[PDB]
Amino acid sequence: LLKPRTLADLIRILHELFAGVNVEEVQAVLEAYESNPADWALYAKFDQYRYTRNLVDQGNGKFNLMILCWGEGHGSSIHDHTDSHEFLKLLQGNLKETLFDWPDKKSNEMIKKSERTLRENQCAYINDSIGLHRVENVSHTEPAVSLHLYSPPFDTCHAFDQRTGHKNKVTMTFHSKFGIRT
Ligand SMILES: [Fe+3]
Repeated sequence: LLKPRTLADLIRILHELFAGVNVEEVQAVLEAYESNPADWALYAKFDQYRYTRNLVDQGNGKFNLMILCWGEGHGSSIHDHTDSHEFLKLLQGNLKETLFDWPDKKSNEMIKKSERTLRENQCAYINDSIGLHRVENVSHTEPAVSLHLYSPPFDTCHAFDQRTGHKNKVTMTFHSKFGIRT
């Protein structure tokens, strides 16, 4: 388990780690990579209206690695992770992560577990056993850029209505893949 000097090195180290996964080790190497905008500028493609997903690597099928670009005030739904893992690392700016419990079957306001602000180079980890979350760039002045690793890869998740706990299936949309607009 070595310090990744560049994004390219990080990806190689991740391929080795996923050749079989140890969550703590993945989190450790992600934290250890020091964000360098020169490494990831190609993928940092923004949209005026919502956050974007920019695929970086497909993990020899073991994981999806993508960079998400968040305009001021852009946020996600409250969502799950489709029986998979999500690791997220801040590359620039700040994101607020709000944790929620899984809702009961009754319609009810959703129950907010905790919140934290993630800052540059910090990470977070979530899975369905931990709960649900919402990720948002609450800044009025600064975009955020984050690095997200999903394993196994998945295309869809559920968004939850905070007022009721009811969920709707949604399909991930890609803004770009391998630097190319899609
Ligand atoms: Fe998530």
